[PDB]
Amino acid sequence: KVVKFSYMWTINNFSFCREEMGEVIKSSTFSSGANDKLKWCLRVNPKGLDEESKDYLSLYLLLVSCPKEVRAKFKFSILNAKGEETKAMESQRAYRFVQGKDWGFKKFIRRDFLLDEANGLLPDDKLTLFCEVSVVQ
Amino acid sequence: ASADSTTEGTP
Ligand SMILES: [Cl-]
Ligand SMILES: [Zn+2]
Ligand SMILES: [Zn+2]
Ligand SMILES: [Zn+2]
Ligand SMILES: [Zn+2]
Ligand SMILES: [Zn+2]
Repeated sequence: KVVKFSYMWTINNFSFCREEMGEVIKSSTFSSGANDKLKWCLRVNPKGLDEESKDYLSLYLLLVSCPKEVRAKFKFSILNAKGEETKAMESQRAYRFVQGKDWGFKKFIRRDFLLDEANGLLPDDKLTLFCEVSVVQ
Repeated sequence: ASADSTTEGTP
C-alpha cells in the first residue's frame, strides 16, 4: 500500500553562481518515519545541467539507501514568503527507484521566476522546497 | 510535465 510523507528543505545562502553554490546540491536524508529505513534526499542543480534546462533550476528525488523493490510518485513545490505552495509539479505515475536512482524535473522552475521579487520565493536568499513522496513499495 | 532522470535506465 502507499505510504505518503514529505520533506521541507530550506537552502541557505542561495546563489546562482556555480562556483559558489556548487553544480549540484543535496538535502539531508529523510524517510516516512524513524522506523522507516528507506532513505531519500532531494537534489538541486541551481542552473540546469544541460542546454535545454540552462535557464531553469532542476529538482530531483534521489533514493539514497539500498532497498530490501521500490516505486514512488512525487510532487515538488516551492513555499513562498507567506508559506504557501506555489509552482507545484508532480509525476503522473510512480517510477522505479533503486539505490542512486533519481527522478524529477530538469525544468522545474524558471530561474527568472525566482529572481522576480514579487513572487517572494527567495527571501533572504533562502529557497524553500517541499517534496511529497508516495511510496507504493 | 513528464519526469526525467539524470541517468539512463534503472540502472
Ligand atoms: Cl511523469
Ligand atoms: Zn561566483
Ligand atoms: Zn558566477
Ligand atoms: Zn561561472
Ligand atoms: Zn514492487
Ligand atoms: Zn501540499
